[PDB]
Amino acid sequence: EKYIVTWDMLQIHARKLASRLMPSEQWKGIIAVSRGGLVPGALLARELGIRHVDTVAISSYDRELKVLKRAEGDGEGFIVIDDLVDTGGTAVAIREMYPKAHFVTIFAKPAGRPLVDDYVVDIPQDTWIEQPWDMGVVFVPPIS
Amino acid sequence: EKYIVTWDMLQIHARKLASRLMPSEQWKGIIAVSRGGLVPGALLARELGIRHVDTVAISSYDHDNQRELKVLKRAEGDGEGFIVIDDLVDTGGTAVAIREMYPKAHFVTIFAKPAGRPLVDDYVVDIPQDTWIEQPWDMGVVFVPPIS
Amino acid sequence: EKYIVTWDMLQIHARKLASRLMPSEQWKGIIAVSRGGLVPGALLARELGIRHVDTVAISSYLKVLKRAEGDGEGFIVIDDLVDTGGTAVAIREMYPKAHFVTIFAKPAGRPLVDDYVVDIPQDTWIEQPWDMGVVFVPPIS
Amino acid sequence: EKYIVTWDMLQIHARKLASRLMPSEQWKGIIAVSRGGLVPGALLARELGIRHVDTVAISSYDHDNQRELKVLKRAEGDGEGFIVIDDLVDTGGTAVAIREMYPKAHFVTIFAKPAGRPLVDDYVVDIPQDTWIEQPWDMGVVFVPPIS
Ligand SMILES: Nc1nc2c(ncn2[C@@H]2O[C@H](COP(=O)(O)O)[C@@H](O)[C@H]2O)c(=O)[nH]1
Ligand SMILES: Nc1nc2c(ncn2[C@@H]2O[C@H](COP(=O)(O)O)[C@@H](O)[C@H]2O)c(=O)[nH]1
Repeated sequence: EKYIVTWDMLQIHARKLASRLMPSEQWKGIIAVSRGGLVPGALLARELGIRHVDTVAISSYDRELKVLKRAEGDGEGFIVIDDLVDTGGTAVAIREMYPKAHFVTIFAKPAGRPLVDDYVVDIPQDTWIEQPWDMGVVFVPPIS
Repeated sequence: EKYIVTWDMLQIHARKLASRLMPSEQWKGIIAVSRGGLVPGALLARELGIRHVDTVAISSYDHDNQRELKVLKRAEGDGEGFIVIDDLVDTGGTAVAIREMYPKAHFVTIFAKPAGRPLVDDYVVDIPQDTWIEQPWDMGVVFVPPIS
Repeated sequence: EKYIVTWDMLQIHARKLASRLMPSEQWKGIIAVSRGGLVPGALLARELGIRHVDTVAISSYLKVLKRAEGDGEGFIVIDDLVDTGGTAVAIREMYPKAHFVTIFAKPAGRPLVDDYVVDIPQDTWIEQPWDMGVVFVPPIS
Repeated sequence: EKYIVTWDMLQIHARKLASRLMPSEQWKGIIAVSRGGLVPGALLARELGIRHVDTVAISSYDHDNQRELKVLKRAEGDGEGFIVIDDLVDTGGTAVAIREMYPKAHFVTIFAKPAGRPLVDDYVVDIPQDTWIEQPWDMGVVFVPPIS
């Protein structure tokens, strides 16, 4: 099955997570995991009024990890966000990089659920989540 | 507890309901329940290629514990070969009335709460009795202040 | 060359048109032209608080599949757009006393309507929201 | 003058800019300006298939007739082989500072007003100086009371 996520729905979930991150004073910045957490991170930054938004770029070599770009620090007083958590192969690396960081996501599948500190929506392990940035509004033929 | 429904999601449900209503040659037209069934009806008409769309206007003023139903405009026939569609069915008050006017019609809705679930021939999404549904036509994209 | 109209935008135009139809009390009902004017007519009916909504289905074969009764006194005949106006002429005859309005309007059909909201070139194709959907689009790379 | 920008429209504009940036192989990475350039920069990274996305956060502050700038965080290099992006350019003041930080960087934005149009290497939509561009992230879909 394919789970369709629209910009509107994503923004609704992002605001729900943003409320659980109150007060805003308890945070110094947001570390968005490229590229999935870029949009979700931008939404939290706005809702919380956080101007310090850094990123972490990680690539896969095949399974090895290749930290393209790394945000400084140990993650203390920061929020690390990615769009979803499927298994935790990427989250595990993010965890050890920023042990003191508050790792959050929007969607979370059963296998990766225990790796995150907080998430908004539960998605079945066998469901593909189609994010709004991978879609667009185009002509769709009539069924009849 | 509110269930937000955007235009994009409504259209997805409408297209899922249209696929069940195939073929389209078995329908003579569509009767939309004004005003809630107008958009869903317009969507089905497009997907099915049906140009014959009509309406049935029903005014419902609630007085304490009793409803004052009033059919303003009425489509004709027994509903035979037609598709009567509304947006949702809460208690079934409007549904029972419609079913009475068009007994031979295939009554369908996009959403359906438990109370009215047994009163429709087909629907797409299940909704809890205590949950209110915010339709797209009652909403709009506007400025929303930051949480912080 | 195409003109993409998203539901959000179509709704904004419908509201701008609704404010021009104020007061709501000066109307008896709305006659939506099937199928293009169904969604726009539904939006006006929501804003103006009009529960009396009817339809009129013409046909290209001219052919009046179904029609509302009367000359349109106190009613509003609505459609989504007016390209040439060949369909607007037929509506003018069926409902003479009706206030004909549309969302979009091209040069050739502008004089045929009483009011509209957006101006579209004669060469531009208006891709309506009901003919579209949110689907996966491959990366440009 | 209020200019409304929905999520869909922003994505349409972003893809148009992405097509002009081809081939993607000529870029080493994208530097997004917090916070306005974050969403557009994330959209280009998707279309161009670029995983290297960094940022530069500059906090502005106004004191009557003078602006106080503060770099909260900054990317490395002169911006060589990089695409620095922001959502829009109002007076170009913010852009002039970035042009000084990243001289060899390809600076682009989605929208552009007259006062800052010459400061950007490339943009998509032209917006009047007296028009307020309401962005998607600052909006939401909520209940809107009827006109009557
Ligand atoms: N927008 C909206 N209208 C509702 C909802 N529940 C009931 N209604 C209104 O009440 C009618 C259903 O009432 P019923 O006849 O099923 O008791 C609907 O046609 C609709 O006009 C809801 O959750 N959302
Ligand atoms: N949402 C929104 N922000 C604006 C608008 N005009 C200016 N801004 C804010 O001010 C900055 C541009 O200021 P500049 O330095 O170009 O005068 C933008 O990056 C943005 O943060 C507008 O029309 N809409």
